[PDB]
Amino acid sequence: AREVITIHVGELGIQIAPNFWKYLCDEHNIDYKGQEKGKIRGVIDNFFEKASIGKWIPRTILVDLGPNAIRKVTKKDMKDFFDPKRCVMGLAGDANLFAKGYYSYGTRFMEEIMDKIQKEVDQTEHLQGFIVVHSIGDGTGAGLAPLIMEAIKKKHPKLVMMSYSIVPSQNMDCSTILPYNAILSLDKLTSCADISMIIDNDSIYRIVATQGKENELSESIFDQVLAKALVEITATLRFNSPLNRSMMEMSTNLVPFPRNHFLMTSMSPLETSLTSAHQKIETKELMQDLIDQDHILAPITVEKGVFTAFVIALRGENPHSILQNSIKGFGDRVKFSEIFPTAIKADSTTLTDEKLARSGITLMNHSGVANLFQFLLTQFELMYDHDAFTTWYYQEGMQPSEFEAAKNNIQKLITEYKQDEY
Amino acid sequence: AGEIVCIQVGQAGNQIAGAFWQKICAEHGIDPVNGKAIDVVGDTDIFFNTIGDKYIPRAVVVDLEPAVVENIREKFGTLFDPKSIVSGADGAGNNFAIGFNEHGAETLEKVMQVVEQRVSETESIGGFILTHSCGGGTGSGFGSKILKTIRERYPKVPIFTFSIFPSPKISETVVEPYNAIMTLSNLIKYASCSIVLDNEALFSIAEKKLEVENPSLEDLNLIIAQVLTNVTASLRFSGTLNLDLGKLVTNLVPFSNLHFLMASTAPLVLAGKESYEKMTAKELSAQVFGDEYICAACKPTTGRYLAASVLFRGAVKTSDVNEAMATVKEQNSFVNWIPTGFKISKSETSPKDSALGVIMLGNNSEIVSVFERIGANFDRLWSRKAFAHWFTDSGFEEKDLDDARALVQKVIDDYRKLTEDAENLYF
Amino acid sequence: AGEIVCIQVGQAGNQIAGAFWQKICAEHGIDPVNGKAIDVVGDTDIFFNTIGDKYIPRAVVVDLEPAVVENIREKFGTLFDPKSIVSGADGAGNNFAIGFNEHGAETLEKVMQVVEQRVSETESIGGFILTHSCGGGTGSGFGSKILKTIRERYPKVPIFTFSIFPSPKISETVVEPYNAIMTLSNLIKYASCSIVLDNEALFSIAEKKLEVENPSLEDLNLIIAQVLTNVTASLRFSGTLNLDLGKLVTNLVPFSNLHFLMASTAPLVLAGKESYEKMTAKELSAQVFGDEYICAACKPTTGRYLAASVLFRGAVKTSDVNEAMATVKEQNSFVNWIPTGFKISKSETSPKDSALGVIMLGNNSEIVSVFERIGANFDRLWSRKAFAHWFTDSGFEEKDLDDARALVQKVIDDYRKLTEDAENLYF
Ligand SMILES: Nc1nc2c(ncn2[C@@H]2O[C@H](COP(=O)(O)OP(=O)(O)O)[C@@H](O)[C@H]2O)c(=O)[nH]1
Ligand SMILES: Nc1nc2c(ncn2[C@@H]2O[C@H](COP(=O)(O)OP(=O)(O)O)[C@@H](O)[C@H]2O)c(=O)[nH]1
Repeated sequence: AREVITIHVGELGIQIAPNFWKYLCDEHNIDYKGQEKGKIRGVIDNFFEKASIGKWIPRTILVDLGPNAIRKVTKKDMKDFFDPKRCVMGLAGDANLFAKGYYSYGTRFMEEIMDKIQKEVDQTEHLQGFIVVHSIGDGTGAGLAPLIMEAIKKKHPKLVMMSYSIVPSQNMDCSTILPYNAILSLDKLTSCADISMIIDNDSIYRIVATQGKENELSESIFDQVLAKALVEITATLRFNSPLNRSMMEMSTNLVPFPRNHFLMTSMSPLETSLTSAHQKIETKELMQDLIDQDHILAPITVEKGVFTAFVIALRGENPHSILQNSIKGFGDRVKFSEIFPTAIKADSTTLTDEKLARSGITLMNHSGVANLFQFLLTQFELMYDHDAFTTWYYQEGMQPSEFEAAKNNIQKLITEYKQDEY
Repeated sequence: AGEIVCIQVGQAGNQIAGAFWQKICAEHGIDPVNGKAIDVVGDTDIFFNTIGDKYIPRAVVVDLEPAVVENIREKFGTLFDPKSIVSGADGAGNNFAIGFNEHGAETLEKVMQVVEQRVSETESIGGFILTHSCGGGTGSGFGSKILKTIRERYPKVPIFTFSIFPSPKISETVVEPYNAIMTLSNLIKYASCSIVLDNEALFSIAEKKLEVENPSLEDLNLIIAQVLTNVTASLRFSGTLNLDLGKLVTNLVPFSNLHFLMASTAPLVLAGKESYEKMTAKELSAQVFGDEYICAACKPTTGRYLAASVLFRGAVKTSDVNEAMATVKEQNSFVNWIPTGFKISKSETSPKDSALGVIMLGNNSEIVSVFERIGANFDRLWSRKAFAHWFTDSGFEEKDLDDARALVQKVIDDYRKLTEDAENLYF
Repeated sequence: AGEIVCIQVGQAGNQIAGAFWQKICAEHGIDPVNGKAIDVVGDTDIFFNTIGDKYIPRAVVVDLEPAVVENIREKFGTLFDPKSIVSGADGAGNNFAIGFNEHGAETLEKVMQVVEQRVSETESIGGFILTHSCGGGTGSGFGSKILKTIRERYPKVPIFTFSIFPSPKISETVVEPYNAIMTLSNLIKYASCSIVLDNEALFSIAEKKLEVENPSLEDLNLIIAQVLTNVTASLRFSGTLNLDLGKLVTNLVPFSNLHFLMASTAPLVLAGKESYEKMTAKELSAQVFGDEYICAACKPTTGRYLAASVLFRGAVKTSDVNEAMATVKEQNSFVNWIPTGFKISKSETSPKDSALGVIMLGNNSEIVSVFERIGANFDRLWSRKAFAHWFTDSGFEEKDLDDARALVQKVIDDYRKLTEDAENLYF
């Protein structure tokens, strides 16, 4: 079993954990106590460790510079599921600064963190890779997640590392220093991860609100959508799928150059509870929905930008003759460079959710990511050039040239993604 | 971890903090006059030291007054631990110089020993909160020496001060502007954040938003206490995502000397089901950002914001927060360089007298008008040297009175220059 | 075969048991003030000795009080047989040492003769039930000597004790913690199971779950009696599958010294059709396991269970029991070694005032908080030796007061250690 180790870093990555792990528990027929619930299905071993007893243990580590995200997750939301010896807690938190997560505070926990990671690594014969789930907003997520990633890559250089980077909103999750942490941490993700998924919370809020225009939803829906997208990305790593069979294949399929690894996603039906009653989603509509504006979890229109890679992973019966006509029917909405064939790959895997006829998710390497980076970079520059809030970072060791370096690296990254636009 | 030590200095400081502690004890489920509880909720460890079944509020109670302990037993029962109460010998007669210079070395050493014990019963220090009044003789001068002393012993720890400034129209004593400037000079140098409150604003609120007829200071303190309990909700009720004092300093203070904040809350409800279930986040945001709930003599809708934060309590819908805040961004005025404007947070636990509630804090350039009025009153008295002998015969030089004024003017000039420059930072 | 002999000791013991007997007589169809019946239902032989058309409850009524028989005739008519009532001469003035040491050999011998006669009219002894109050002078000391004496004469027979412990907040007498610890020490050594009840919990229930305004002890005893009648339903109404006292001891007590159980019931209905037909097993399970119906000053949803049992009464669907219990297992916390958690039973016969009802019992580690409070109150009084002369001048040595305390602490330490170790027994 090619086993994956999942690490949740920061208050949001931890907030997500109970939704992510409950989906996996139900998907594979395991209860929330780790007990088997009937017949186990899928390659359970890839995400769960088998205990000396009948219990399955999520193969995961929770990291928080304060005590609170972990305390709520392991004591109130999903009791007895997470192993307490795999939880790392600090006391001070991060004061919302990148500087604490990466230079002044979070560094004292690296021996503890790498020790716990090795204990988890030592339990597996065939380790495929790591998934690091983190916010790029707050200092713990923005700071430690790259600190952890670098420590792992220097010890286990042959593994594939994937990050799930969550970009906070400009409204419900906003912060007055968001642009500093976002640029300072993109600068490190650029050299740290092999694959980096970008999920934009503002897209989630407007997409769910659109789907919910007819009803009252639930406040839990925003977290369920964010958690589900990770579960679906990973579906092919858990079931014997004819696609993204392994993390190494995701890397070879989607990332042509070491720096161009930032990926976008699209998902349909977003959540089962959003699409209820008569939901006979025919193979034809599902593929049109996946390139629709209201299914893309980014401020990206596929028609406005250029594709470098595009993989569509469906679940349930999806006849191949339909998938091919749907792709041909994309026309010029899905366009690549003249140095590439229109390398759009699609197929389907096993469905576990008894309420849905079919579903799917896509992974896109598209130039539109550059627009998010430029948006955040412009905000960074307005603040930086007039020293807003820089004293708080300088006080913890961020010599000013550190900010200048991040500024230049991101402008170069934006420039490179837009090369095919010109 | 984010444990809080409160310091209460002087009569106003003790009465305001008293109202706070008794409201905190209602939300957590503790007896306000005994400290005894069986079943409590929330993270009580942030503010209380629990021994057996008694929850002891972590506070240092300070006065210069000869019988401060008895004065507390009579109103607060046994809620406060007498070992934390520091009594004085004579008192400061509304004279900053007595609270600041001629207080007695022993008085200050005892206060510091009490503070050290309170910080010694913590796994970590989350911050200090100082409650006081700028026109007094102990809450001004002694409270100021305490900020100096605390910041020297514990640098890099967020100190929040809540203080009463002179009222805009009528004044209390003639000496009040001298006490107010020197207090402000020390707040400028030592606090991480300061919340500016005054009684004129609070009285208008008490008479128009509360149902109470002919309110006294006892009622007025429930508005201040409501600001204090709401600003600490996320700390007390945890949550996966939350706000500590260090989150507020990082997000609201763009420069080290522009930390003076305005505060506003709604709804204001006196104990009992006297409220109405408006249940609308949109209405509460519209109210908290209006001028009618501002707890200081200023008019924020006519100024410009450097930053602001909003904490929503109770079962507030995400969708309403986003729409409500969109309205706020469209109606108000912000400075371009800070491009995101706000810090937004939610805590699902309701205040005891309302299902929903909102607290807002922020940096509004309008605040200089408070400081400018104080400055001008001082300048006229200072030029004529009226009541001045009371400060120079108590250890100050004219130089100290002049330097304190100069520091205050520097802050005013920095807020105003930034605000005027801002009009063209958009072109 | 599973015949039950009840022993009632002291005033509280007699009033609580009295309420029980009168409710039992309503479900079986017997006149509560005469014992006379023509047509009865259920297995009346478990609790009553039937002679002619009179059903005589099998109970030993014990006091030290000079006129206990007359005091019973006035409230219970002729339901109890006077030959089973043991009167005293002086009384124990809330002093364990008088009930335990200085009671009179003759008083105890008569109680034992009455017990022997009651066990001599049985084909088999199913168990004994003792009803009493830990802070009294007879229900504590004399009731304790009776447990010692009964267990020595009839070892291997399940003794269940139902007892009132001090309330968590206010206390009755200053001597109460001495009486409570020595009573607890003897419960630890001699009972098979003990149900911990107290008045503070019961009053909150009486004021919030019952419709009665300003309830007295007379109303409070109907909550205790409801616990007692429901816990004996399977015994009284038979069934192919059922629960005797020996089934409860085997299933709920994993170690010989951890037999202290919590009890909870719902719905609570006063005689008359004042109830509502909720008819839902799911709702009753949600309620019985919440904190609001617990009859002791503890908060079980925050602790960990070693074992628990649930008895459903009336026309409860199997399907709802399974779903309802699945919810309970998901929401609560259990210790890993005991892997099955529960003992579940059903009795198809409805309680007289509701079609459905549920009783739950269990071992929740939270129970130590009751014992810890008692321990601490004792330690403070014991250290100062206040009211101590009353125990040592009545035959106890300081050694006995200290050993009783030590045994109580052993039980507390065993519950707490097990509970803390439990967190890692899952990895
Ligand atoms: N809001 C509020 N203001 C108060 C209260 N008590 C006093 N004040 C204000 O605080 C100012 C200074 O008070 P003072 O009694 O001289 O304090 P002290 O000398 O430092 O102990 C007064 O002039 C009032 O304007 C109170 O209970 N609440
Ligand atoms: N629930 C309940 N509690 C009672 C009742 N009567 C007394 N109590 C409690 O039992 C405690 C001890 O009672 P006491 O009269 O001294 O009994 P005795 O000396 O052993 O006969 C009192 O302090 C009360 O708290 C009753 O009818 N029901």
